[PDB]
Amino acid sequence: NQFNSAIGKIQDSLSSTPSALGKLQDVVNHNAQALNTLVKQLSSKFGA
Amino acid sequence: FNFNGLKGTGVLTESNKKFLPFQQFGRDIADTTDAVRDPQTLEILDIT
Ligand SMILES: *[C@@H]1O[C@H](CO)[C@@H](O)[C@H](O)[C@H]1NC(C)=O
Repeated sequence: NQFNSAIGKIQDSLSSTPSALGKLQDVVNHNAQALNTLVKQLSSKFGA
Repeated sequence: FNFNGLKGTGVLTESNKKFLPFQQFGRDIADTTDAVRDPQTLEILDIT
C-alpha cells in the first residue's frame, strides 16, 4: 500500500507548475537563443 | 530579379500582407528585403 501511494503521488508533484524539468528545458532554450543570436547579428555594419 | 534597384535571386509569389500607402518594401529580422511593391502593377510579392 505504501508503494502504491508513493507511485501515485509522483505524478502530482511532477505536474506542479514549478520548474521541475528546468534541467531539460535549458537545453532547448540555449540552442534556440544561440541560433537566434547568430541570425540576428547578420545585420550589423561593422564600420561599413 | 532586380526590383527598382534591388538585386538577387529568389522565387516571387503572391502575398497576403497589407502595405500602407507610404509603406513600400518590407523587411525581416536579419534586416533583408523580403517583400516588395512591384512598381507598375502595385502588387505585393514575397521573395524567398
Ligand atoms: C503604366 O503605369 C500605370 C501606373 O503608373 C499603370 O496603371 C499601367 O498599368 C502601366 N502600364 C503598363 C504596365 O503597360
